[PDB]
Amino acid sequence: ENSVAYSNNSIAIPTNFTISVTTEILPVSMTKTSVDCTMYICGDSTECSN
Amino acid sequence: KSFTVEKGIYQTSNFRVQPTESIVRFPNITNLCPFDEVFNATRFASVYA
Ligand SMILES: *[C@@H]1O[C@H](CO)[C@@H](O[C@@H]2O[C@H](CO)[C@@H](O)[C@H](O)[C@H]2NC(C)=O)[C@H](O)[C@H]1NC(C)=O
Ligand SMILES: *[C@@H]1O[C@H](CO)[C@@H](O)[C@H](O)[C@H]1NC(C)=O
Ligand SMILES: *[C@@H]1O[C@H](CO)[C@@H](O)[C@H](O)[C@H]1NC(C)=O
Repeated sequence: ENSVAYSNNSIAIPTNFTISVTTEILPVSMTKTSVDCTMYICGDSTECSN
Repeated sequence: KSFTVEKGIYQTSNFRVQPTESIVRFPNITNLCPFDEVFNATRFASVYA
């Protein structure tokens, strides 16, 4: 808790400065993939293939 | 499923070699036994027997 003062005719002014650095990270893409239905759904049975 | 192909790259299929021979491997004994004789038993026992 840090309450700021208030008055009719009072202001505040800085007299010095400094420089800082900051980092940010963003995803851009995912890993592609591919599938062939026949191999996965049916191993070798010819009747299954028909 | 058409006659005309536009330029680009396509994936048709995956090549698969097909089988040629059939192989069976079993243990090695060639003797008969009383299977039929157990079936053809003169007297048949009970469940408790
Ligand atoms: C403003 O602040 C900077 C620091 O952020 C002050 O510079 C430092 O001053 C002290 C006091 O002599 C030195 O020990 C430090 O080495 C100074 N910093 C650097 C990076 O050298 C600066 O003095 C302040 N402004 C005024 C007018 O005093
Ligand atoms: C500020 O001004 C108002 C009128 O504008 C007055 O009532 C008040 O007493 C003054 N002082 C403070 C501290 O608010
Ligand atoms: C079956 O074949 C194996 C390997 O040749 C041999 O070790 C074994 O004696 C054979 N059994 C019979 C009953 O011939």
